Amino acid sequence: VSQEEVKKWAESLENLINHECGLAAFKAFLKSEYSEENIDFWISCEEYKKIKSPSKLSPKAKKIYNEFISVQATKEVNLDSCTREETSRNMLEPTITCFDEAQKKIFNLMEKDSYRRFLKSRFYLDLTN
Repeated sequence: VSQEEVKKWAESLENLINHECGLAAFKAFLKSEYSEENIDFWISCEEYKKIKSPSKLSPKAKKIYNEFISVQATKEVNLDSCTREETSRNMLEPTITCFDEAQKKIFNLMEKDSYRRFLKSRFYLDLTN
């Protein structure tokens, strides 16, 4: 990783997740905190963010909601107690902003802890000696 990209990681979460090595390092970092379900959820959210037809969001929303947001889901995603209800409420009116609120929490979740850890992580320090 060039010194130019690591500095960007300190300027915005998107740079860290938008870099080929940041993704690999970020995905590996999630494994350290076992938060890899978040990137899988992010990938599902991206597909959700690309579908602009509210008639197609319902089908996948229930599958994603039932899989990642079901309280009995084996790999529940770490989110606040109110965000999960919001996705369930989107069932009545599925919109493109239904998973945006959850995606925002994933960004804030890793940005609040992963970023601070990334700057102090051994991989980052190795890249930033």
